[PDB]
Amino acid sequence: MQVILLDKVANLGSLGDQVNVKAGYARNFLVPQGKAVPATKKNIEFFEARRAELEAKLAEVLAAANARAEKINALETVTIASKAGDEGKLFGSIGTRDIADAVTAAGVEVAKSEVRLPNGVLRTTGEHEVSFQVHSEVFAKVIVNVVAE
Amino acid sequence: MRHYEIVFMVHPDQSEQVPGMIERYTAAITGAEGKIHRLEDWGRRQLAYPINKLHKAHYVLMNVEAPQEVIDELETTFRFNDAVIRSMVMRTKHAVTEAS
Amino acid sequence: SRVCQVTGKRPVTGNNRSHALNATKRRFLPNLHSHRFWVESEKRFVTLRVSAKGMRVIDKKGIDTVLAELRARGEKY
Amino acid sequence: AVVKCKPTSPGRRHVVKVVNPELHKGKPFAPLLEKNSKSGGRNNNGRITTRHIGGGHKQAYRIVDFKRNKDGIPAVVERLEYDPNRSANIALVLYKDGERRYILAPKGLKAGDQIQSGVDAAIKPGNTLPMRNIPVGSTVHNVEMKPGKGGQLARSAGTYVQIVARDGAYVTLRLRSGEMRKVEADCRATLGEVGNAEHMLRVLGKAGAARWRGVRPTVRGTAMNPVDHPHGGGEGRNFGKHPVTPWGVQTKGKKTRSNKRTDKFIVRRRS
RNA sequence: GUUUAUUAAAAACACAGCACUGUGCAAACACGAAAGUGGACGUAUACGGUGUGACGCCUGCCCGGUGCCGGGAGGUUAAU
Repeated sequence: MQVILLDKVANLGSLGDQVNVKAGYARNFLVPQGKAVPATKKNIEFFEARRAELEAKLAEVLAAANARAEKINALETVTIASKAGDEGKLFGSIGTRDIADAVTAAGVEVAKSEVRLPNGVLRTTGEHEVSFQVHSEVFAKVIVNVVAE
Repeated sequence: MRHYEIVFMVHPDQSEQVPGMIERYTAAITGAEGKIHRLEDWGRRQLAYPINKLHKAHYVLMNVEAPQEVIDELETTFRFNDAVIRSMVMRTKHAVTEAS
Repeated sequence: SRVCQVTGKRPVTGNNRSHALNATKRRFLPNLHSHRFWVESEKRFVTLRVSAKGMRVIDKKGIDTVLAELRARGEKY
Repeated sequence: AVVKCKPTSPGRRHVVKVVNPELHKGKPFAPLLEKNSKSGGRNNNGRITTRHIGGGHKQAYRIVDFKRNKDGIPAVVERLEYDPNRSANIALVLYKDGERRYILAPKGLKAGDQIQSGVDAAIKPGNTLPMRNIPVGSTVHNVEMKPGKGGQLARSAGTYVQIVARDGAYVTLRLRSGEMRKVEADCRATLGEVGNAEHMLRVLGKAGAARWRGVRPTVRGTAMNPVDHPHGGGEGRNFGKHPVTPWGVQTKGKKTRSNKRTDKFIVRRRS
């Protein structure tokens, strides 16, 4: 494919490459997410002066703004005080919804889709490490303290 | 009421949660209108053979006078729990004292 | 029916000629697939049951040109 | 109990009736009944598809609550009713908030027992709860295939499923036929065995118990014609062929299980 | 009980019972180019097909050929 790239792909993308990829990767991942634009004799002219000169640094400062959005919450901890069972065995498993609402109500205003859970649905009541996908390289180290009630 | 000598083993990170279970069990004892006799926690020590691995389990003796309905409910709370592994209830034989 | 939206492909009839040249009428069916396209001119999802050759044509052309051809032919998108 | 009838006439000699004396003798709860129109084995095209059914006594559909969407609510079992579309009995249960619902009646259930539902349900039989608070090794029934489906497994009379393994978010179950299969741990199940376990002991006595139930007499392949069946023909009880279906598919041993979508869930096949 | 309406009412068909086989649900199978239905608003004490035909005594041998199932070591093997 002659598809020019826009985002910093961690495998082959380095902001302006013409690396040959398959059509299923470009049509289903790169185009609908805004990661890359198919270049056929006019998008090359669009990327030549209007995109690589101004909008690449705009994407870089939007990545810096995502880093600042990570740097909004300086505490980087969430104390969940939901209702629990008798001596452990928590009542309801907390998914990404309640964690996203607790971080959004006080701290980072990131959406639910960037929230990732390394240790499952967090059935064990205690200290847990939760990372956020605010950026493709820099990750979060949120310390969630599940407290039994 | 009959004297029932309860011995049960607990897993270690849930043996950190043993005194709350002791408070719940003595609340059931207070509901049984019986007096507790042996609050001697034997403690966390080494097992003799692999019983559902991560060794050195927690021994607790109870030795309380109780009726039959309360001990049936307290045995169903034993068998239906992942924390209580190997509980047992023994005879009366004029229930006993120190130097275990 | 099995009509491609972009290229207009439709099933035709042919012969299933064996080793003894036995003419048996059968039907040639196109490789139709219902794929969901992201449209940037409309910024939305468009579900189209198209052929894979039509998918290669859309891989060549722009999606706005394909939707303009569907608007010119009066097709629903 | 299981009462064998006396041979008062030719036909009552082999009648063995499964008489449950605890069933309610009366009309069921009317807002939980709807119509159940008979089909006779015919599709929308009007041709027969599932043969050898038709006729028999009428029946009305009972809306049996499968999902048990109420959570944290006590439930007092009002009475036991006989569902004609099932093999086991159903239970009319009066909830705490005043809503009467039909559920599947387990084995250890009488008039006056108290059950509940939710994740805070106990291990007493009759309670419906998901498969993440159940101790591994017990007996469950009314097993959902997907979270929120309602229940597909272990709902005939006497059928029970025993929990074998718990691998993370997967529950490996041994089914009634003996097929090890993995399901989702978020699916719900009702504890205990399904009641009316003597229902297999009825041997129906006569042809009439087959006729008024909906079981039509089956014609053998040897009695048929070569144009009607692949078997048949010959000048007097000639078989001379291999056992096949009437549509040319081999029977008496042929694996037709071919979907290739749920083969990951199946661990060990039926033996 | 049913059957060749209009030469055969029977030992024929069928029957509850018994055995084999398949099927873990969007099940098998069937109608339908397909959608969609029956099965079933049932789900392994259920359904479909096959063989036999209450009940008592029972059902002995053989995998050579054919049919079915399993295993892929090896030979052969089209389409690309």
